[PDB]
Amino acid sequence: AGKIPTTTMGGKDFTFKPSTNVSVSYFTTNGATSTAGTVNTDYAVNTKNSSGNRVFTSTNNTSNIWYIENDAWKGKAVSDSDVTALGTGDVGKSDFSGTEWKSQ
Amino acid sequence: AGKIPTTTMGGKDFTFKPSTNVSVSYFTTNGATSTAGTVNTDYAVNTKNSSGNRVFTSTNNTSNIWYIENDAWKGKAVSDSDVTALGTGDVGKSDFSGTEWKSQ
Amino acid sequence: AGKIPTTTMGGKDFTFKPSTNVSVSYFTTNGATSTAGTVNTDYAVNTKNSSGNRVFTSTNNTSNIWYIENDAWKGKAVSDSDVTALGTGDVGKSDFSGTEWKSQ
Amino acid sequence: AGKIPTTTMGGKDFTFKPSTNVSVSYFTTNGATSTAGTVNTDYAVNTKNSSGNRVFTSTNNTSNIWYIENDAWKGKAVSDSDVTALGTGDVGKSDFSGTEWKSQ
Amino acid sequence: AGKIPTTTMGGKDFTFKPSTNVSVSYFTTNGATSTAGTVNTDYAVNTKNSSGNRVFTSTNNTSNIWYIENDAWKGKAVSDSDVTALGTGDVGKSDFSGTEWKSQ
Amino acid sequence: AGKIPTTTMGGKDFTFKPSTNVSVSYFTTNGATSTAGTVNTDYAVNTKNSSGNRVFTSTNNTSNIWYIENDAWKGKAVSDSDVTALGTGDVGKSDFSGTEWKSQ
Amino acid sequence: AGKIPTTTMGGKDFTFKPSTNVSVSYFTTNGATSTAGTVNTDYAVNTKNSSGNRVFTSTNNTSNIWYIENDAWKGKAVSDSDVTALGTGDVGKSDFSGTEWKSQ
Amino acid sequence: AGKIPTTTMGGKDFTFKPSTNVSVSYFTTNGATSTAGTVNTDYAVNTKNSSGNRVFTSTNNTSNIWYIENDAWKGKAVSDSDVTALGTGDVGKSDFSGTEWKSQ
Amino acid sequence: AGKIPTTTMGGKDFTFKPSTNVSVSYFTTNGATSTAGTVNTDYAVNTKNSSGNRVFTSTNNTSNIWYIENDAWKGKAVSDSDVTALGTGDVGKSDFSGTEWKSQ
Amino acid sequence: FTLIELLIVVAIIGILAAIAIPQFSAYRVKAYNSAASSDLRNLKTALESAFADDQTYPPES
Amino acid sequence: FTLIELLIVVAIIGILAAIAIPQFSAYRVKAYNSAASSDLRNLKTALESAFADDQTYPPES
Amino acid sequence: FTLIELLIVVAIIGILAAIAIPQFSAYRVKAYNSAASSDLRNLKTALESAFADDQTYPPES
Repeated sequence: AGKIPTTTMGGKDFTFKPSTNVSVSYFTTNGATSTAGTVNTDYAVNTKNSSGNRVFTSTNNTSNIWYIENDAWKGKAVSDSDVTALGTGDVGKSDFSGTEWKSQ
Repeated sequence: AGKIPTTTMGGKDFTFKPSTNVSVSYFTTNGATSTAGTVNTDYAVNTKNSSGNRVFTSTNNTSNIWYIENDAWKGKAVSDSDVTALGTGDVGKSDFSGTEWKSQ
Repeated sequence: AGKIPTTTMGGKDFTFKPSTNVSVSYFTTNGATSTAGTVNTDYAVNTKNSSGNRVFTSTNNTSNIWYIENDAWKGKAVSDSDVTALGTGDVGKSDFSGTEWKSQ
Repeated sequence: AGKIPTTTMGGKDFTFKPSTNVSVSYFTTNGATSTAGTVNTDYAVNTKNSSGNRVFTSTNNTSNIWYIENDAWKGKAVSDSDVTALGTGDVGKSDFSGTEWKSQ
Repeated sequence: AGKIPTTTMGGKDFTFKPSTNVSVSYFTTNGATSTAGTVNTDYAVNTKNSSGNRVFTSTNNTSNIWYIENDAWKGKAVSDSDVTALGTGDVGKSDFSGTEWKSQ
Repeated sequence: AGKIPTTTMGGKDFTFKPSTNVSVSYFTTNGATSTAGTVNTDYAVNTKNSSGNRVFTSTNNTSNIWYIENDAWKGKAVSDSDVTALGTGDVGKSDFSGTEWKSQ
Repeated sequence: AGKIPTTTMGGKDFTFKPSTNVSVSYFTTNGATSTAGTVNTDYAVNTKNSSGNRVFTSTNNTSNIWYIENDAWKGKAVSDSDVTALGTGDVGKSDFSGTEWKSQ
Repeated sequence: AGKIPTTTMGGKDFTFKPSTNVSVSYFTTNGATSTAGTVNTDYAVNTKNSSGNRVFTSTNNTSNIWYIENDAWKGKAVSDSDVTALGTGDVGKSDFSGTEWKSQ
Repeated sequence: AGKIPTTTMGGKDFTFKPSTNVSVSYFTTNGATSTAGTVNTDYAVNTKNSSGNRVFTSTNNTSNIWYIENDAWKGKAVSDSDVTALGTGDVGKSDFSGTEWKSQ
Repeated sequence: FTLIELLIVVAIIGILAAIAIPQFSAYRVKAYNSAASSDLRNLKTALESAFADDQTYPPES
Repeated sequence: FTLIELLIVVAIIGILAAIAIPQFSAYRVKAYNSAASSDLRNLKTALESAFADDQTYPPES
Repeated sequence: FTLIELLIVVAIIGILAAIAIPQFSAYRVKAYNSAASSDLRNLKTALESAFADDQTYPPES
């Protein structure tokens, strides 16, 4: 669960590979379940360079790319718990109150 | 008054958020008045990056995006008076005489 | 003569303005003559970006948009003679023999 | 035989030209025979973009546009045999069993 | 029971097939009973795109096409109970009080 | 008074409902008076889409549908005074001098 | 065969020249054959600085730039056999098992 | 004529000043003529350190920086004739035969 | 006022410390005022080794590093008045007339 | 990638952001109009059907 | 090229990677809806054609 | 400038030269397809217009 999709539900390869040293984590409504009759209406997805102090994230029904920029973690991947990523659930999050920010 | 609409008159969310550092100002015939029986036939809308030397604008009954490009203001938002924005009124402006220009 | 129409014969504004840097030339059976009793059954119309190596054209009784793509002219507008535009006359041109082409 | 009609039996031009890079093949009961006394009650017609992985087809007594979408052929036109087009005959085909599909 | 008719009582094929991804449900006075001596004086019929937030419906003795537009269901077909369709019975419904609406 | 009839004098329902967003106004010799012994020999009737720049009208003893097409009103219904509708009286108007027109 | 293209099939110059001291080798489906009717759907291309210990390569249907970094060869060009380049054939290689790598 | 541009045709300052002891010479299609309606499609530009044995040059439609490296001149600037610079004309020079070189 | 910045307005440490024996003086539009809402568009900055006969300086909108090289002062720092430094104000100085020089 | 590459993109994004979006106002008001004239020409058949039942046009409302 | 050049690129790549990508969900659901209402208004003509052949609407299924 | 400065640039040029360029092949074949299906749905209106003139679909070629 929780990793970049290798294939879309129509059986076609997802035609995108990540950069040399970037961790990615991806979450959707119905997990890994390629049951040929489901519809994931949403996604929540995040990336960090293993060596970067920023984790970047977006969801289905949002404009912008939202970051956190905690100088603390610098050698982690988004699989680690202490990164404050957007896990399974909270997948739409059309709004953000006080946690992450990209606006002014 | 005068800011990007958060909701359309049918009660649905306006489904658009601006870029990381762009000021926006928006004007229409009947202001903020969500009276569930009015019809705004028109809009006038403008944007500038806080750090940019250009303010861009459009109105309902015009093609093109019209700019001014005054090198003077570089750290202003379109809320400021000294930006020569298209305020409330002059909301259609299907024609432009000698102030702003995008044509040749 | 020969420019984009600003108004249709019913007195209404032509509701279309060209892009920032595109030249347009337009020709019809009865020229500019807004005599309130004529019928232009046809048009021939062409466009080029001032900085583009392509002039594009269409006429009333044709599908497709027909180009020429001469690398020679790159800083001309369709007002210039050396562009091989579709002038007044030859306004229908439902067929093309060996001059311009968009088909395979 | 087998190509888009240039003229209808009443002697009038067929008033339709295909897109820039699309192959078309068309079949009817009585072929090319413009004998001024026949009646083609039916047609079967198909299109593919030369560069597309889809061939699309319809017949006289069917709703929908039926495709195949074989990723194999990508640089063919519908003149080629290995496209599984609807040739002469099978011109009505009001029903489809297991070959092509547009329904759910 | 409850699906689009494939044949009318005179034995002729119903000559209409639905769009690529639309669910349809159809109800009449005497069900599926092709007894060659009955008369269905009425019908009630509804459609929804599987992926749409609207179900549309009409009956025999009504003008207009009446919708509901519940944003909740988005991946259902009109076979599902939680769509508020017009089932068997209530087949004329020449009037509507407070449930569905297309008027102003 | 002045609205589309819901029932004819023989007690039967008027079997016609207007379109989704169209205003209608209807006038006859003896108003709403369903006295079971009167005869309305005439009617005058008009329609406009709430959002349209045209009001259309007809009367009993006229062919054609007569319009006005004033671009001014665009968000009115025919109940409004400033629409120049055919009110009570002038119900036949077999002829028109200089106000409304559908002829050449 | 096997070198950087000097011209594309539309007869236009390939508008790119390599760096001062870099070897390049390029392979495609139909070789050098400029037959004005073929379609190379793919390429495989590699580069090395004559003095570098790295050969870099990419193909049509892959993201990333894949290297090998063998310290052994340091004065070779990619024309040499003992460089483990991506020759003619294996031109897509959308996946890599255990030979070259750019991922983590 | 023939020196580094101090201003571009849009009236803005050229925002670049040369190094402490480097001569520069620059040539374009229409010379110094800031006529507010011309288009220089090309440039040819060269530099030498007053004390260096190398003159370096580039043109509009070329990759690489091309040198000559004549040990003879060591105290000249590119204004001098005996430097074999790229003067007015020969401004594109997309190709080089046997005079200057940066390739292998 | 007037010394090397220890912190940038985003609260991050300026990550640069001067050499063992060099005096530095730095000036900007809005002084020391870290008000979390201002924008210094410019700087003027100068350095001298305490024991050197040269003071070196640069500003925001200039290439080159401009010196004076007065043999007189040899044991001063740029805090001293008799060094002819670029103080507060004259902070852009995109041009220099006759005071300091690095060009030929 | 290179600063010059990031100078063509901004030179194209500026182009593809102004392509003369047309006024789609007249092309929609015509549909609203032709709904109302259709609706009237239909309404007339109901009136002149109802007359040939009752010898009278309907009462208003 | 120079470290400062590689500091503007990363300062622009960050800009051009966040340009407020809009929610293209409502603008597609409207198309799916207007396929179904079109399809129904067409289906009605088949029903009320078939009635005027047989004096009955069709049997279901 | 300094050898260490020329060691970060080469450490960044290597980064900004591999940013996972995506496969822009499926996103273009969809356009070529939707030209042909549009073209067919248009071609059908010409055929079924010409029938309602002549009581026949056109002869081929």
